[PDB]
Amino acid sequence: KITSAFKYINTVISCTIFIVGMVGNATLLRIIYQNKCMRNGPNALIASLALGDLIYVVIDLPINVFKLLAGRWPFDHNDFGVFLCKLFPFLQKSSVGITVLNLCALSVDRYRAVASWSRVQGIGIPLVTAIEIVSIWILSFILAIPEAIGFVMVPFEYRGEQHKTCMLNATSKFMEFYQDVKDWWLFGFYFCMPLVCTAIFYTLMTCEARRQLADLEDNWETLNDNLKVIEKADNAAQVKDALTKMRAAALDAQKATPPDFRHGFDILVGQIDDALKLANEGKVKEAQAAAEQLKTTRNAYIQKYLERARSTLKQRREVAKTVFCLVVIFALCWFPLHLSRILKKTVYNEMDKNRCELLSFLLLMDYIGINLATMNSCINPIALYFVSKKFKNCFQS
Amino acid sequence: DIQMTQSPSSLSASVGDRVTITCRASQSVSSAVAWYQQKPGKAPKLLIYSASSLYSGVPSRFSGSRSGTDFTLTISSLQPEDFATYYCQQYLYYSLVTFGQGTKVEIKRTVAAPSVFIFPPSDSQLKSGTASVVCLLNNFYPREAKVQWKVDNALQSGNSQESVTEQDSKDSTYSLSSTLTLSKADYEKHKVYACEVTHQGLSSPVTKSFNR
Amino acid sequence: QVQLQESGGGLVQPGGSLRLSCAASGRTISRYAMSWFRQAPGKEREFVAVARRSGDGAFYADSVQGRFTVSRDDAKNTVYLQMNSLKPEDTAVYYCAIDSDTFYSGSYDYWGQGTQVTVS
Amino acid sequence: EVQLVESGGGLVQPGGSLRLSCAASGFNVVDFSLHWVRQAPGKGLEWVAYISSSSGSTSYADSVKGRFTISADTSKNTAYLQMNSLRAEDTAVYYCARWGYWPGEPWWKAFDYWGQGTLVTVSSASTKGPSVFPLAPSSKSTSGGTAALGCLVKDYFPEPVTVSWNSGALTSGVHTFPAVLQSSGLYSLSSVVTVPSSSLGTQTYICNVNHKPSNTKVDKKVEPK
Ligand SMILES: CCCNS(=O)(=O)Nc1ncnc(OCCOc2ncc(Br)cn2)c1-c1ccc(Br)cc1
Repeated sequence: KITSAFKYINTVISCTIFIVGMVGNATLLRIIYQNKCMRNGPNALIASLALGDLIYVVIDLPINVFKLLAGRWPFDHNDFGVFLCKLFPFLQKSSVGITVLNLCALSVDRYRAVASWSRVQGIGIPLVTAIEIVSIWILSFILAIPEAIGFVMVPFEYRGEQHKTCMLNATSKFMEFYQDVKDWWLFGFYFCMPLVCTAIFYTLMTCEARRQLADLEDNWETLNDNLKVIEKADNAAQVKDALTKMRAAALDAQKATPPDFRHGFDILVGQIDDALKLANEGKVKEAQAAAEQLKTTRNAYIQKYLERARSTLKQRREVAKTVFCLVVIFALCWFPLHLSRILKKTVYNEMDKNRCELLSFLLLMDYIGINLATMNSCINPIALYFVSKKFKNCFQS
Repeated sequence: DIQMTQSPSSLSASVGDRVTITCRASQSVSSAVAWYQQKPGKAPKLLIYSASSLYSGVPSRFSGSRSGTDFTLTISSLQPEDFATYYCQQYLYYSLVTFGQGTKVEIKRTVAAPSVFIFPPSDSQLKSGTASVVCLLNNFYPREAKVQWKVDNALQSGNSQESVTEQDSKDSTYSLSSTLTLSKADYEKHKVYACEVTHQGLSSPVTKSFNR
Repeated sequence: QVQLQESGGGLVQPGGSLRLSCAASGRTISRYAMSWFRQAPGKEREFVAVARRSGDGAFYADSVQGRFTVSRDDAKNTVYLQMNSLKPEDTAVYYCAIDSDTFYSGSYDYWGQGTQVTVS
Repeated sequence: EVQLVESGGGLVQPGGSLRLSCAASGFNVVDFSLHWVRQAPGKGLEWVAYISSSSGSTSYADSVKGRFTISADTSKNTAYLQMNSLRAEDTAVYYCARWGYWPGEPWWKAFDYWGQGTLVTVSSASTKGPSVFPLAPSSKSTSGGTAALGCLVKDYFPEPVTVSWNSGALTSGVHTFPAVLQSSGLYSLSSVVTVPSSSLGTQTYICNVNHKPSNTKVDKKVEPK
């Protein structure tokens, strides 16, 4: 038999999650725009996530706590209480829609972050990102529409008194059959699409980032090795072959160079051409001197280009790590309740002899599974503080 | 040194189809390849740069693509002006320039068997000092055909010359001529002459014969 | 010593669709080209269709162009001939043949047994 | 306008000498490099030699090394190719071409403008007129159907030879095959017609043969044996 002790536990953890999730989101929203060197594409989406959670925690928690302390909804005997029976599902599901769609947009943006890595960007929030977040907000709000309608306050009798209880009651055929498929709708929209999309896009990113670096290493290594071969050559044929390989390498490396370094590659090709001409004329030593002339240009321009490129791609990845860590934490938090509801609907059998005690267990786990989902609303700040490695200094400052 | 290969030697395609020609490089040249078109009795003119780049004035149907050391030229619509020979060239450096063998594009038709005629040598020919026997194949598609000479039921190799004709614009067909040249003793001591023809449209080889 | 056999045939109403498959064993058939021949009384071994090496093309005579279609399957070493919108004059015995030259000279040495098709 | 012209072609004996000139209008030759390309009769395209007059850098092909020399003249804006000690396989059509310099797009522009081309042929045979011979059919040669007549021209050494039927009257169903090179060194050619009636009604069928370099006019009469 369920006791009131678990009710007190629920109300105290609700009061705690309120405090934990309020100030953290508030301070993240303060930071995202207070510091000048902070605003960019993904950070605006993170701020949208935080605001979507903040609305929920600032509106819905202080009615849930009372509903648990008492046994009735607020304002049952007043007409205005009718309004505060349809906002509750609307906000609570709009928040989740916003979060899921924002995570998917982050995954797509992070994949585009390395698909034309040569191309450089500017500063501030891009033009497309603002309309993207507006579209996400409006689409989530619109998709959340079929939950507020039909949620009616139904009368009931207790102790010889007529009171109200808020529930979904049939009104029309479409929402009647919607009352029978919405459970599958939630599991297929808020849990199936985002995980698959993020996993699929994550793998494509991992593939691209890998090849590029391999191509860069191949070009640099073939340059160095052919220079080493020419250093101690003996005949014109080998010098010509090695210089041909070096010219092909220089052209292929320049093709991948974004628009200072292009001037360096043009000078490199010019010196290679001079060496090739001297070799073709029929001399060896002059070719050796011309090849030796390449060392200064190699040690002045190309090394710095290789350094920067590697370092930049390191940074690009860190951002992907924070995004997909958020995705995995969301999936972990939201899995248990959906599994519990699906299993209760499907595998539960009325004819089972031991169906009571099992249910006595099952309800209990569900009575925490819901709570787990709620905790997600306040897990975003802390996870950002131990992962981003840049929000750490922002919070400390 | 840097050899470069074209796979399809000849294409038979009609108006309104797409064609794809692949050129393969031996070494690993960069995107430095170029495509050229040549029509009979004229100098080449070029279409595609850097393995994907259109020239100024060339129609936008021609497209090029690169993948490693494989290069592809694609045409989406075959206008009648696009029946010529095409070449792929690499231009990595001035003294390393290599050309492909060439791909010829021709019109498509329906298979037709050749008609075979023979002509014995003339009196003036046999009084001049040398004799020639000619036999002729007419109005066949496709081009591939074979002709065999037989004298006294004995096969002969050499002394046979073959001439072919381009596609006739009226009907898109061919003609072929085989001439066999002999001295006076060679034509006089032997008795029986014949020429036989084999084509993809023929059930069995067709032979035509004459004596003296 | 190459053994070749083809299936299909019988009585088919006008306008119907028929498929005939010719298969063989004994050589590497994927490097050759195969042709179809049609024989009817009063006609001496007309030609119908031919399928060349993969990546080259297929050719047809004037009497069967459009209605028919020849296809190649080098994995199973088979050729397929699909015919539709038939006419009463089609009624004949069909033979499969495999050439002998890689330059498509046109020498025919191995000939099949043929299948009988009647319509109308 | 940008234009290239070539000159210096003709007939030479084996081991002879020749000098070809390539002139350019519309641009200076010091801003470009000049290349020569060769196409053998009925073969592919082949590279021969190139020159750059900004730095005076020249190079040749392995099969033509030691016998060909290339030079440029910036005063007259021209390029010159001198050939000595030629052999049989040196008969072809020669083309001039331009190529840009490295630092920028013009290098990627490859060969832009081609010349017209010059035909160079080497041989060890004199000039002589041809002989015309008949090709008559038999009475059993497709009786009641279609017959074929022919005239055969042999042993001539121009490049072109003109053949006409009935002084340009009959044209339909006539095709003449390209000339082929005999073993000795002269040329042979044939012409055939496919008229369906061999009756004495309209059987003039005169083969008119014109050989301009030897200024030879020949009329050939055919007759069904
Ligand atoms: C009549 C009750 C509502 N109708 S219900 O019973 O069908 N569903 C639920 N009932 C109770 N608590 C729920 O979630 C609690 C946590 O909510 C939340 N939202 C945003 C953020 Br950030 C963090 N935590 C859901 C629920 C189910 C599916 C989805 Br998707 C969203 C919410």
